[PDB]
Amino acid sequence: TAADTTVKTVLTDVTTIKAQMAGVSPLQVPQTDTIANFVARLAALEHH
Amino acid sequence: GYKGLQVQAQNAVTAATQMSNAWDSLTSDLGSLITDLDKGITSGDDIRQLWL
Amino acid sequence: QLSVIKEQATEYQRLSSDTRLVIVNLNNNLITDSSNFQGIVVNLNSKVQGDNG
Amino acid sequence: ASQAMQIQTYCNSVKQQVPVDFSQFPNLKDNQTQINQGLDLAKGHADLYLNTIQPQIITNISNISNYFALQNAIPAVLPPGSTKAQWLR
Amino acid sequence: TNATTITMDQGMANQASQAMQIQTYCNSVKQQVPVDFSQFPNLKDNQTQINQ
Repeated sequence: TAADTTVKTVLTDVTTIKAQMAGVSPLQVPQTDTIANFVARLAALEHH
Repeated sequence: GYKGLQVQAQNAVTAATQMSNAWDSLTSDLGSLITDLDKGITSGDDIRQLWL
Repeated sequence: QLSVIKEQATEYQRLSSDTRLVIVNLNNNLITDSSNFQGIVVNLNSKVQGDNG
Repeated sequence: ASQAMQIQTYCNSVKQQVPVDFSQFPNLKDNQTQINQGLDLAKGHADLYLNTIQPQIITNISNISNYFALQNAIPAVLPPGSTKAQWLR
Repeated sequence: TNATTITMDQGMANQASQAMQIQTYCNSVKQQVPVDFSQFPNLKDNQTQINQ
C-alpha cells in the first residue's frame, strides 16, 4: 500500500523532470553597436 | 529620421525572411505529399496504404 | 483521383517555389533600402562630428 | 523558461562569440589569451550539453516515464485470477 | 528505441536553432555598408579590395 503511494510520488517526480526538460529556447538577438554610436562614446571619453 | 526608417526596414527584412521560411516549409511539405501520393499510386495492398 | 491530387499538389509546389523566389527580390529590396539608410546615417554622423570639432 | 531552455540559451549564446584579436593593444596581450581559452573551453562544454547531455537526460526520463505510466500502481491485494506464486512474481 | 527518436529530436532541434542564428547573421552581413575613401588617393586601392 505504501509502495502504491510511492509510485504515485514517483510519477510526480517524473512530471517534474519532464517540465525541466521541455521546450526549444528561441533566438535571442543581441544589441551590438552601430557606427554612429561607437564614434560617439569614443568622442565622449576624449572631449571629456 | 533615417535611423527610424532603417529600423522599420530591418524589421520588414525579418518579416520578409519569415515569409521565405514559411513558403519553404510549404514547398517542402508539398514535396512530401507528392512523394507519398506517387509511391502510393505505384504500390499495392498494405504498402499503398502505408504511403497514402 | 490520387493522380489528379498529385498533379494539383505538383502545380502548387511550383507556385510556392515561384512565390518564394518573388520573396527573394522583396528581401533583397528591403535589405538594399536598409543598407542605403544605414549609410545615410553613418555619413551624416561623420558630418556632425566634424562640425562639432 | 524551463531549466533546459535556460541552459540552451547559455549554449546558444556562447557558441556565437568571436575570439578577440587585441594585437593592436599590447597592454591587453594576456587578456586575449585568457578570453580565447576560456571561450574555446565553454564552446566545448556547450556542444556537449547540446549533442550529448540534454539528449541523454531526456532519453532516460522517457524510459522511466514510459514504464511507470503503465505500472502506475502496485497491487497491494492478490488481483482477481492470479495465484499467490504469480502475484509475488 | 526512445534514444533514437530523442536523438532525431535533438539533432533537428539543434540544427533549426543554429539556422535561425546563422540566417539572422546573414541578413545583417547583407545590410552592411561599403567603404568610401574617394577623398584620399593614397587609399583608392584599399577601397576596391575592402568592397570586393
